[PDB]
Amino acid sequence: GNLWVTVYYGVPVWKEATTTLFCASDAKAYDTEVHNVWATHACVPTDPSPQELVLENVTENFNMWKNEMVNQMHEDVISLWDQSLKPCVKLTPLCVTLECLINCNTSAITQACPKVSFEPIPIHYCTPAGYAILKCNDKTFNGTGPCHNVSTVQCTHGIKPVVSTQLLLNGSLAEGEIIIRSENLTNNVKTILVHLNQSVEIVCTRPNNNTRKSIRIDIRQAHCNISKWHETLKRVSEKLAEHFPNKTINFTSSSGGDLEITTHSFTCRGEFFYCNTSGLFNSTYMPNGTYLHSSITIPCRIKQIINMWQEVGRAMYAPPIEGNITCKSNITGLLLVRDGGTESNNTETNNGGGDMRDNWRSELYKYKVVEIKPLGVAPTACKRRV
Amino acid sequence: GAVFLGFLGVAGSTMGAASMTLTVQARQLLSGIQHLLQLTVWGIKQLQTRVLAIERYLKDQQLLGIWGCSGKLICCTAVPWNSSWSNKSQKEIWDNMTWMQWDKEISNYTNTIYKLLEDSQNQQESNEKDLLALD
Amino acid sequence: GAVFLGFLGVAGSTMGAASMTLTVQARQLLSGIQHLLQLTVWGIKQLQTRVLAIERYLKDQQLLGIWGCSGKLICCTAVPWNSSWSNKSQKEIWDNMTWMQWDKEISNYTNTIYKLLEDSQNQQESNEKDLLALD
Amino acid sequence: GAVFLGFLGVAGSTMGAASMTLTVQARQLLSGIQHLLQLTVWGIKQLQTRVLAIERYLKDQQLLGIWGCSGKLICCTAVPWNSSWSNKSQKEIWDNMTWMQWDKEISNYTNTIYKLLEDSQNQQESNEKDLLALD
Ligand SMILES: *[C@@H]1O[C@H](CO)[C@@H](O)[C@H](O)[C@H]1NC(C)=O
Ligand SMILES: *[C@@H]1O[C@H](CO)[C@@H](O)[C@H](O)[C@H]1NC(C)=O
Ligand SMILES: *[C@@H]1O[C@H](CO)[C@@H](O)[C@H](O)[C@H]1NC(C)=O
Ligand SMILES: *[C@@H]1O[C@H](CO)[C@@H](O)[C@H](O)[C@H]1NC(C)=O
Ligand SMILES: *[C@@H]1O[C@H](CO)[C@@H](O)[C@H](O)[C@H]1NC(C)=O
Ligand SMILES: *[C@@H]1O[C@H](CO)[C@@H](O)[C@H](O)[C@H]1NC(C)=O
Ligand SMILES: *[C@@H]1O[C@H](CO)[C@@H](O)[C@H](O)[C@H]1NC(C)=O
Ligand SMILES: *[C@@H]1O[C@H](CO)[C@@H](O)[C@H](O)[C@H]1NC(C)=O
Ligand SMILES: *[C@@H]1O[C@H](CO)[C@@H](O)[C@H](O)[C@H]1NC(C)=O
Ligand SMILES: *[C@@H]1O[C@H](CO)[C@@H](O)[C@H](O)[C@H]1NC(C)=O
Ligand SMILES: *[C@@H]1O[C@H](CO)[C@@H](O)[C@H](O)[C@H]1NC(C)=O
Ligand SMILES: *[C@@H]1O[C@H](CO)[C@@H](O)[C@H](O)[C@H]1NC(C)=O
Ligand SMILES: *[C@@H]1O[C@H](CO)[C@@H](O)[C@H](O)[C@H]1NC(C)=O
Ligand SMILES: *[C@@H]1O[C@H](CO)[C@@H](O)[C@H](O)[C@H]1NC(C)=O
Ligand SMILES: *[C@@H]1O[C@H](CO)[C@@H](O)[C@H](O)[C@H]1NC(C)=O
Ligand SMILES: *[C@@H]1O[C@H](CO)[C@@H](O)[C@H](O)[C@H]1NC(C)=O
Repeated sequence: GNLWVTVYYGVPVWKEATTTLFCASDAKAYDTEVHNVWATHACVPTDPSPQELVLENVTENFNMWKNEMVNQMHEDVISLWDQSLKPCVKLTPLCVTLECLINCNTSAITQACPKVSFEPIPIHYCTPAGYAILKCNDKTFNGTGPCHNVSTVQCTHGIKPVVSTQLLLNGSLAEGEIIIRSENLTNNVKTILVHLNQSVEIVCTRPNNNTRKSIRIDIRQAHCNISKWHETLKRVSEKLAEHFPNKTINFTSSSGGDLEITTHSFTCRGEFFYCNTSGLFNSTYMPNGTYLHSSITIPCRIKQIINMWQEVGRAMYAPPIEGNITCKSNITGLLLVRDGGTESNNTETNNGGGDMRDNWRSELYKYKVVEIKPLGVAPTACKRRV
Repeated sequence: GAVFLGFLGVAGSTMGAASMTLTVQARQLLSGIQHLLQLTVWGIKQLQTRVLAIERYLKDQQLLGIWGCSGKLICCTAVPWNSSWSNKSQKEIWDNMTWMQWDKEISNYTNTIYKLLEDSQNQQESNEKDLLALD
Repeated sequence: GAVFLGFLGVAGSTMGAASMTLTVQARQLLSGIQHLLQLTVWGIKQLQTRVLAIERYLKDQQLLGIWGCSGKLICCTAVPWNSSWSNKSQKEIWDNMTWMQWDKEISNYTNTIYKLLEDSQNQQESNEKDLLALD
Repeated sequence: GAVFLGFLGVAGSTMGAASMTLTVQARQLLSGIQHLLQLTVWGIKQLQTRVLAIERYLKDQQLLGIWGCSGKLICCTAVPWNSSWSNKSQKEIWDNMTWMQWDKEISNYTNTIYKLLEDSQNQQESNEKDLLALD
């Protein structure tokens, strides 16, 4: 016959929004470790009732680059880092519009800079009311793909606060296997990301061993006796080939520049360990790798005058501690883009990452924040008296 | 539904599932038959949420008012549907498009329906007076 | 009623007493016409109670929803009584068995009534569609 | 309206203004699309207000119950007006006597209206039974 409308309440329909979310973060509120200091001051001890009420046959495109929840975590972290980390003398730049003399005059900013500590907190993200944080048990997606056997949460899972480049420390791991994240193969900047389904050992020790500080008118010299690993890189290459089929697989070019994009740059003693492109960056893949063959060696050392991943401009940290440091880790994956172009003939090379908005997005492809739209419309044969 | 609210179904469960978990949420909550010196602030932040829950809860649970079914959990409106809007029948409807991927199909009529609904509410007011114009 | 809630009567007062103190609670709240450094924590604990009051308040004051009279304070259902349940008439009913000792007399139909009540709600939904199947 | 509540108009704006800002409060909140060691106590005192807001909110937003439109924001009663009460028509009414100076004109019928309103509610209950005395 004819068709008429109904509308009703509460019928889980969670269209998009990406608003503020609150943390769930069990600090100690006692340890001087600034991680927990922030995790309690501006963050809150944990939520004990998360209910992953698993989805049925959803089809939702957990597009991992339209999730401003990730930007929100980003800005939360940038908020964390600065009362966390104390730059002695920050030389940040500025100009005020004057068409070409835009007054880019170096703004020096002095402060006080002692040490505290560094130890991540798996924080979690918590939708506001009427909002639901869709998760994803599938992780593949090609980058953009749903998940059958996941659903909502109340607060999220642990997403820690350490930052590093192409390779993390003390951080997440990968759930099922190694998958990748990108799109079109015409020009290919489109940074690719892998989550590596095993762990790896990275450990740097330096008790004193170098009492003599300078060389001329070494303590900053750090030797990272690590491991050996390689087979995870074989899984690396086999994946790469599964997406780069007919070509071999190199890296072949770490051009350089600002140290933080190329070198393994990771946070320990508040500072980082900066070496060249000599290590583990080399092998080619036609059906074999190209390297060789406990804590043996790899030479990544510390600097002091760093750049910020946060806002452009330098920073000037403190002289280090006498020695006896160590940091372990559990690599979740890696950060890579083809060193591509059009000069190339049938060898293929991947090459590097320094944008956090993905550095903490190999952990949030699942999380899609939504409101509720619990008012719903549908057809019936419902109409009133005349 | 991940929170004090959204409590009439589970995600991924398609429509019919949530629609019926309505009544069982009812029937399941019907009978009822370390603490740190700065746990203060967590309790505090814990507070808002619940209030805001009720607040929003009402805030449009209220303004189901002009929609003629405030307070409750289940409307049935009185409007003629536009097959141009979804053109689907309860069978696939309730069993498919696990709502989150349901309403995006109609992400635009979001306010046209509020339009027609408050419109028919005023329609009822008009007929009430027409009917009362004699006795 | 000893608390922010239970506010529609006094204990020992039999039914009719509480039932009528309903309206006078209404009419009585209608017009409206030392502090220690750790009093903090008492205020704190004082807080919950009031929230939880509203929370439960709604929580089924809400789920009077499926019972067709949420929000309000007084239902009248639409079900046929089972003399097997109490077999009493308003006279002794309201004047005796000061409720606390009233409902124990029917401590078992506690959910049979919710049964029949939500059942008649769905009955109404069914008749609404029967009636709308033509116009 | 200076607070979480009184949210259906602005002072000095006469009646029609506030009456219509009702629906736009609805439509505006529909889509949604230093900290000192003793900031504790301010948050604390900040708390009450919001609760009490909901509390009073309901507390008679509730007892619009016996008034037959609890929960909602807009009644229409069913009583015969006494021109002895205001003797004004919507034109000047809504456009003048910016309410604060409106109701003082009727500062006395404040409870006579509640009288007649709950009275007509009981009138409805009486007619419901009259009508049901046969079927
Ligand atoms: C290129 O790749 C395909 C598989 O995609 C393979 O069958 C083919 O043999 C390759 N080309 C050559 C020259 O082997
Ligand atoms: C809905 O259908 C009616 C007639 O069936 C028509 O008058 C109206 O314009 C339609 N509305 C939309 C939005 O399609
Ligand atoms: C729309 O509904 C009509 C109803 O007769 C049906 O014939 C048609 O196939 C439907 N089309 C789509 C695209 O749903
Ligand atoms: C829901 O969709 C699936 C696949 O599209 C189909 O097999 C199933 O029959 C649909 N449900 C209904 C009730 O038609
Ligand atoms: C969705 O598919 C699953 C597959 O097991 C099935 O159990 C379920 O019934 C389907 N959804 C609905 C609403 O039936
Ligand atoms: C339906 O909603 C979508 C949501 O983006 C919108 O793009 C589209 O224009 C709407 N339909 C029409 C006919 O405009
Ligand atoms: C309780 O007993 C007293 C006797 O002093 C009587 O006045 C009162 O009416 C009784 N309560 C009820 C509810 O009848
Ligand atoms: C309740 O009463 C109805 C009719 O009066 C009867 O059919 C039903 O069996 C009764 N149930 C009980 C439990 O007495
Ligand atoms: C039960 O109800 C009947 C109704 O006729 C009445 O006669 C009888 O006294 C009642 N018995 C009991 C035990 O309440
Ligand atoms: C209440 O019970 C007492 C004795 O238990 C009796 O005297 C009284 O009449 C009863 N109430 C009514 C209204 O009959
Ligand atoms: C009524 O409730 C009591 C509760 O103890 C129970 O023992 C009794 O069996 C119930 N009535 C019937 C007829 O079972
Ligand atoms: C109050 O007077 C102003 C003139 O300053 C006028 O704009 C406004 O309309 C008046 N208020 C109302 C509610 O009309
Ligand atoms: C109110 O009006 C009714 C009839 O319109 C009349 O019977 C009654 O006396 C009036 N009362 C007052 C106070 O004006
Ligand atoms: C009172 O109402 C009558 C009704 O016709 C009207 O003529 C008269 O002007 C009104 N007087 C006042 C003071 O409102
Ligand atoms: C309100 O009063 C003013 C002055 O008395 C007048 O100009 C205005 O027209 C009145 N409002 C209406 C709707 O007549
Ligand atoms: C109307 O209210 C005023 C308020 O001051 C009061 O003085 C007056 O007596 C009331 N009207 C009548 C007729 O009593």
